Amino acid sequence: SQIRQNYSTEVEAAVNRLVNLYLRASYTYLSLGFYFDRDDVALEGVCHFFRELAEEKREGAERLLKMQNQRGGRALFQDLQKPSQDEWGTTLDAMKAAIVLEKSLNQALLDLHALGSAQADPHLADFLESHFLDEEVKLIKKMGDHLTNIQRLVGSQAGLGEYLFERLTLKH
Amino acid sequence: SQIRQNYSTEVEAAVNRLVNLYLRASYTYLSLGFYFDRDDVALEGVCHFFRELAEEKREGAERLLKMQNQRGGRALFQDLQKPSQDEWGTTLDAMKAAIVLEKSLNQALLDLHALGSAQADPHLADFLESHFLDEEVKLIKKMGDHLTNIQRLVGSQAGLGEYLFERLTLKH
Amino acid sequence: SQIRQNYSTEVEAAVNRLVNLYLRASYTYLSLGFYFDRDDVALEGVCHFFRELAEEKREGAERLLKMQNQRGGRALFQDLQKPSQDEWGTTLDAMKAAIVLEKSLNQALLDLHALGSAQADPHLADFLESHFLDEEVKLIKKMGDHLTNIQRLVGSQAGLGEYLFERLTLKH
Amino acid sequence: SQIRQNYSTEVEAAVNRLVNLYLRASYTYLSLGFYFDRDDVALEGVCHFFRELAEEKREGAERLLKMQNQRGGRALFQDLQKPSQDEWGTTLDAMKAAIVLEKSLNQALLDLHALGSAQADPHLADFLESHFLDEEVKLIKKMGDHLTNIQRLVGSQAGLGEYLFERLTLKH
Amino acid sequence: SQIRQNYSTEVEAAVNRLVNLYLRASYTYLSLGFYFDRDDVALEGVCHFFRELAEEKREGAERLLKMQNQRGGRALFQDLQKPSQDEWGTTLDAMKAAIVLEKSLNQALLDLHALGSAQADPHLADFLESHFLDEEVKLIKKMGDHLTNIQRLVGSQAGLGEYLFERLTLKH
Repeated sequence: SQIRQNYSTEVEAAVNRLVNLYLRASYTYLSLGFYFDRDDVALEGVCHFFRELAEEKREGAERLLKMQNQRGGRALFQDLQKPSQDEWGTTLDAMKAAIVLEKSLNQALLDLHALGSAQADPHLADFLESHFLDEEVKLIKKMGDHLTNIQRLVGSQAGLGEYLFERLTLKH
Repeated sequence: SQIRQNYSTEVEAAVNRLVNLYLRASYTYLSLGFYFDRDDVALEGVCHFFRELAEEKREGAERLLKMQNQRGGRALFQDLQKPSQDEWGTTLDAMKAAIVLEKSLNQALLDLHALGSAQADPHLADFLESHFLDEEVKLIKKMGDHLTNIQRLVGSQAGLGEYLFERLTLKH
Repeated sequence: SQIRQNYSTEVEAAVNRLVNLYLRASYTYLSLGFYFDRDDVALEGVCHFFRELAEEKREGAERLLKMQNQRGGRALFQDLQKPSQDEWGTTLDAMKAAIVLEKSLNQALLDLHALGSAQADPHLADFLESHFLDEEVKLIKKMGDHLTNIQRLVGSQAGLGEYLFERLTLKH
Repeated sequence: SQIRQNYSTEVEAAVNRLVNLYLRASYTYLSLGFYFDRDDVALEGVCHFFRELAEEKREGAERLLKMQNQRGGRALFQDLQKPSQDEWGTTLDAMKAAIVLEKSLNQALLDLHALGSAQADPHLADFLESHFLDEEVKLIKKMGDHLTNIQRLVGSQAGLGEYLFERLTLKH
Repeated sequence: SQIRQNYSTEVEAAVNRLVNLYLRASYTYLSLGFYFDRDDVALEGVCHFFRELAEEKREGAERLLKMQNQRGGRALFQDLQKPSQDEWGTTLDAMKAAIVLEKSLNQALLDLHALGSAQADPHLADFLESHFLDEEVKLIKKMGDHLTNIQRLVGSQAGLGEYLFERLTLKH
């Protein structure tokens, strides 16, 4: 590289780690999506919701990789760990798992922002602020809204509630 | 005929039998459709679902008959047995009956494909692969998805669930 | 599942393995693409070529997963091994690696087709024939064409040849 | 002024200095552009590349001046030093000089951002982040990409390589 | 026939021979075209150039056959000899072979024109003048132009020259 300027080895490494976290999140959402497409689960609104998230997380990883090259850092890829479950339970279980996943991604963004700030790397800080921090806050708010609605629908007729949420809230 | 080539008498007969099975399936779906149009049943999404299937099965029979002539075989028609029931119960009962019917049609397709393969009749094999095997897999997946949704909706309020499935899943 | 018919546990497992191979290929192409976007490599036609392939391989994996559910099999995900190299050398080195990768995917498709045939699973066989086998042959032919052109351009002025191939053959 | 708020004399002075640096960069690019339009140089893609940069740097200076007035600071202009060379050598020499120039502008932006941060001037920090820091990173990446391509094309036929880069990479 | 007038048996036979020569030329160009589509040759501009010529020569044969019937002569077909080579070497070798082939076709046209003139058959003479003689002169000029350009590009970097001619002269 003959372009690198004000780009620490610490940030470079943390960016590579964050790419891995985003790709693993994308993989987790791929698994979630296809689980809800099983004939014995069959909630297509939920399938679509998670498949869209798999695409978003992949796009996030690609934006990070583009930035890594723009700064003169070098992409290094690691194994992608398989998702934490093979079967994901109810829509409620799945949405709970998704919120946990997003909170972990958000903390990783916040940690990287703090590192950039400590390293006086304003381009890195701006990059996260412009493309990641608000997208993450918006997504987590949506998931929280969903969780509340799913929970309200349980009552004593859980199957009915799960059907209605998929039909009337999720896009299909 | 002065066109027949590589077309066994065994395949010719099995094609005629398959036409009968498709026409009988069409007849079964005609009966299912009109049952759901009864004033004391009155589930128009279900009526439309089965009437559409009656049309599909008739079209399948006609494609087979066209192919029979293309190969130089001779169509032979047999009686069409009346459907197995006069009344079809709940949407759940009906969808269960439909899946049983489709699995039987699918096995007949698979048996004919195996016969064609044994007879080194690649045109027959390709014909089934191109126009029948995937259409059948897709349909059975849809029925399985429906069954799962219907079953989830039973709970302790079966009437409510039956109404909601017809309103919110089926086309009307 | 209440839809599974004529779908062996052997094929189900091999489909899961093939999904892993396609996702690993997609990952390899992601790494190839970003390597050619490095400021000290800077061959955008090559970047685009491999990024497009990453998308194609992901789409292939998703088609397999869709089919797995259509048949009533169950998706199981494994770790995605990181790509075999961190740096990919010249366009020639990269295209050689890509051909090796594609030949391995092609052999996996051929092995699965043979398994399906042995198991008298014509839907599986047709599925591969319709969506994978010719796409793979076409891609490998394109790569072979590229390799020949890259090799012709080496001469005694390798840098010049690498630039010209990227400018005049690859899309940019 | 009756509008000035949270705008230090230090930042005000540094903004004036940065305007001077941007105008001097614009002047340098004006000289570069016209050098490549000489009949004995005659590389119009290179002329256009540098003339466009002269416009960009002038626009940057004007944005800074607008901001200075928005904050209630007072523009102060100094002499514009003539560019460091009268003749700019090869496209390679020129692109090397341009990268050196851009790195100096980038460091000046980073220094000003640090000053704004130290002075708790978030409007100034945001201003640089929004209109300058990423534009600079993008430009330097482009120049690095160009340098790599120019360098690859030297080989033993430097004239040929210089022609081809101007024809096939630069806009004309 | 009840239409034949002023149409000698000599011309009729020579027309049949010329049809054979045109069809053999078409066959030769078919072989040339597919040779350049080999993965180890891979010059698609050259493939397209010769495939287009195969079409032109077939069209020429068909025009001759139409004329034969218009005059009341009788088409007689002979074997089409396979092309003179199975592999065609470089673009230069191929273009040299093509020029040799075209000169032979041109001499056959000239010989037939002379025969028509000797037989006081102005319709035949006009037919060749209107549809063949200038088309042939134009084609040979194009081939000569190509040969000169190919030859100029050999230098000490033959592979590079062959690539550049295919990219920058031939349609692709």
